[PDB]
Amino acid sequence: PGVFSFLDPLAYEIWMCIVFAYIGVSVVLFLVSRFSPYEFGIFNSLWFSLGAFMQQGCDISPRSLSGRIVGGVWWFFTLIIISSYTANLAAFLTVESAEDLAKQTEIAYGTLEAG
Amino acid sequence: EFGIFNSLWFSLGAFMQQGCDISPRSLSGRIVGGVWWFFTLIIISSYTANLAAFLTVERMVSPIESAEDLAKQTEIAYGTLEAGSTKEFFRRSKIAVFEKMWTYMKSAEPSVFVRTTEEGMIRVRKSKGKYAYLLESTMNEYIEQRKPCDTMKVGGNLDSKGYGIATPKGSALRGPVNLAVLKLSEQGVLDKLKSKWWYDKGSALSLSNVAGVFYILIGGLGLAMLVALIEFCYKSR
Amino acid sequence: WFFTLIIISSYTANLAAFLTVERMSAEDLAKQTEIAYGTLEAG
Amino acid sequence: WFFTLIIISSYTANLAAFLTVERIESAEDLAKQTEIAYGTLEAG
Amino acid sequence: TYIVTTILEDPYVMLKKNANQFEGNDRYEGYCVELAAEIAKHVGYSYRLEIVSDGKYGARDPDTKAWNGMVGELVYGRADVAVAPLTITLVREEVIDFSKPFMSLGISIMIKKP
Amino acid sequence: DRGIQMLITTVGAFAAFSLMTIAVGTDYWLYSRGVCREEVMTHSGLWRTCCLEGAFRGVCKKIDHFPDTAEYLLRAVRASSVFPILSVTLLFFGGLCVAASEFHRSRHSVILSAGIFFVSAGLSNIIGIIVYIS
Repeated sequence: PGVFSFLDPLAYEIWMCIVFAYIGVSVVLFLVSRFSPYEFGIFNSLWFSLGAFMQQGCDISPRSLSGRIVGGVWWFFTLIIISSYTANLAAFLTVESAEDLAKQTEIAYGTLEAG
Repeated sequence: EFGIFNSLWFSLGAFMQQGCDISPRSLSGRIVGGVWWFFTLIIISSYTANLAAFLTVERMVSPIESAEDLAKQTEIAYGTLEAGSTKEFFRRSKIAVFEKMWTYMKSAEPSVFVRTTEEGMIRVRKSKGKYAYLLESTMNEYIEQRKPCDTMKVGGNLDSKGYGIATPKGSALRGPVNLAVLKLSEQGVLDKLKSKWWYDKGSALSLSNVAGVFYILIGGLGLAMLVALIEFCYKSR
Repeated sequence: WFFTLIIISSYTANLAAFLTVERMSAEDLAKQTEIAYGTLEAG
Repeated sequence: WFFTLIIISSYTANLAAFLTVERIESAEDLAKQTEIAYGTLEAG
Repeated sequence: TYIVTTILEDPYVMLKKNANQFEGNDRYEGYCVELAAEIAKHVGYSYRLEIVSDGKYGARDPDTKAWNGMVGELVYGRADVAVAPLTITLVREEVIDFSKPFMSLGISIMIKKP
Repeated sequence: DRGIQMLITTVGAFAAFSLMTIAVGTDYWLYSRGVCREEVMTHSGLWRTCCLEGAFRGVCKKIDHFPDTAEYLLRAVRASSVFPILSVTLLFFGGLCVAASEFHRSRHSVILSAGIFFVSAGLSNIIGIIVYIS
């Protein structure tokens, strides 16, 4: 077993890039929402992006064309990643020789002396 | 509140199951949202379920390790060299697996057999995993040790035998050749020749699986920044 | 909400099993009885 | 929320494994397994 | 001079790179070439490496009962020795004599490694 | 706290540019077993892969990126390393605007363009990482 085995379905690289994408999405959503004609602060954007990625929603939503493009793609990225995690975990929960031991040399092999 | 812009936004939000700022209130509007919600539930569940089947049967595939167990058990069209000891071994076999293999090989069309070892080697290399040239372990090992090293020996040896120096029956060279082979074997000559001509020749989903959805997200972020600048110039003019 | 959560999960799980399963003789004819087998008469 | 997302995906993933896995024919089937014990009549 | 039948097979017997510059038994290289040289040295005879014409190792056609390839070349008298990777088999031992094996092997499966 | 706020921007803009321009120049991106010329532990980068031990330790060669337009475009992008280079170029332009903000306070667009450049540089850095991993 493993303590943090719940991260096994997705590789460590995917988890790192999800964090980077979440930081980038929040900064861009804060930027386009602030300098636009028509409460998306920097902190509100991080709360919205964390809720949007985790399928829990938020009390406030984007209202501008440029802001809604950021929310739309972030939602789509969320659906593919969350579905990928569930599908790969289901495969994991559903489902080796002497030649293997002879071919390698990392595991030391010996004999009896004077035999 | 349900203009053309918000209707597109509400529909997209409902399909991604991320909720929306407003919900339809009229009976006519709530019917459209109701079937769209049901449509989203069936499609997204279908996508997740099909991906699970896609990544299970991809696992649980199994290599072969002497698939001869079920012989070809598939389109790995296994063949042999024509007029060789291997073909004769399969023809005269009485072991269940080998008899099954022979009955398949003799009747299979087109002929699984080949005319030369090079022909079988190229047949496996150009069948892209569709041919298997049951051949002698020595040749198999020599080939697998040379480029284009895209071929590999699977499992153990089906039997044990050896090459001999032949002579016509009743030949006077029979005795001297036997003694010569014993001398060459005891002096390490055969070992050196073998070593010279054979040895001296010499899981989690990856980012590549979901790399497309990262390009879309960054491409979407860049487009939104360009759109924002356009509205800035349009509003300020 | 609890009824919805279990039912939606059941639908997705059973559909995954449904799609996975299909992705994966003379004695046989004699043992069964669902298929009828015959010959030519006076042959 | 994170505890919620991981657990529910675990429920769906494990239930799919439960429903799929669950789904004799020969001499080998008995010889090959060891969960079912098979015997004969004595002095027969 | 004895005629030693052989077959083209890497790396037992091979045509040397630019074999045109050479002629006769010296046109080839490989394990069996050096083995034939060493056997000839020990036995004390001269030999010419003739490649089998059929390009087949050897088999008795069940219909005609004719041996083809190297075994046929040996039985009918056209060759005096065979120094190819010729497997020792019961059917062949009934019609030609074999020395002690000079190499071990078995039937094996080859699959595209890709 | 505008004075401290501008101090953070000036310190960060130089720090971001220094960190990214060092990564592109250095060859310690990946620790993988390869051959510089027997397979031995090697440390690679965006341009050269170099052995960590062995007789040829310290001497190394240029990465051969090239040995279905999907693999052609990805390898051409990865070979040229334009995305990691673009992030450094964007950071350099973003750093220039921050410095010129004090020297020209009449226009307010100088410090907003700097904020846009750093965000664009960070986005290009994410793409360069994904292309490198792929």
